[PDB]
Amino acid sequence: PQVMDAKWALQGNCVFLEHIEGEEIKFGTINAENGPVARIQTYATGFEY
Amino acid sequence: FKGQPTPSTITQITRAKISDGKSVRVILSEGESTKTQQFYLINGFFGVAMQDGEKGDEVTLQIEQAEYETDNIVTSEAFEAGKLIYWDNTAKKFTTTSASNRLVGRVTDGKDSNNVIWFILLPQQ
Amino acid sequence: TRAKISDGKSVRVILSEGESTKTQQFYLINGFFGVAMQDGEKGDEVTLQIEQAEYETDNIVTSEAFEAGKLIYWDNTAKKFTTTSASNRLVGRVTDGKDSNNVIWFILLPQQ
Repeated sequence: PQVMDAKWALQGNCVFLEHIEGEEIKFGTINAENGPVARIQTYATGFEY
Repeated sequence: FKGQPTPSTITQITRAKISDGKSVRVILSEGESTKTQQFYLINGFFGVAMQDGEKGDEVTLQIEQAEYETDNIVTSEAFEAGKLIYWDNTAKKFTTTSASNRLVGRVTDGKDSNNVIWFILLPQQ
Repeated sequence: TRAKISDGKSVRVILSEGESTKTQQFYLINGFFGVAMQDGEKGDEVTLQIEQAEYETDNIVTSEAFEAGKLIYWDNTAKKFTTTSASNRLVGRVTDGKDSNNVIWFILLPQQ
């Protein structure tokens, strides 16, 4: 295309905490990141004779 | 050729025609911005902008002297075929008034119901 | 969408009640001066040529020399070319001067 499209991808996040007997565990999180974009131009030269 | 063994003289063969002249690159001023396929008067050149210029960048204007279809006419006035078209740079619209506007074309198809004109672009005088 | 719809080499017009055009002749119709490609009648549609091309014609006033380079003005009243430079409309410039047959080669102009 005239201009590219950014890549996308999801990622989970979690940390292992100490667990003592019957406590409640704390959940993790999900987040997304996106890449950058690039574009392509045109060039040309010629001659007349 | 850098570091050539012998001092070879270079002779330039003259040339004049740099391009066909169908279009010209122009640099946007401060209070200007263009969208594609719309007429603008930028640095004295009136033509159809082929690229979406935003600010302080380079855009190409078509000055082909061909027949062009365009809205953006002062709808109050009536544009009969054959009347000279003028460009009102203050309002950014076409008009038949020759007070101080720039002469930019002549109408072929009269002002229809949709406020659409077919006109022949002029030589950028 | 594109603003350009045609190259502008030819333009259509509609003949009025006092106008009539025959093929391959010069006619000033609705502010356009060109060569009609059709034989037209009242209220009919014809196509003119505004091609900025070199054009041949003998439909001139034969009183003054059309030496090469002189501007050519079209007199709608007499329907002839001339170098008067009066209120008549400007239409071209001579490339080849008039010959014994009173034939002119001239370059059309952009209808300004």
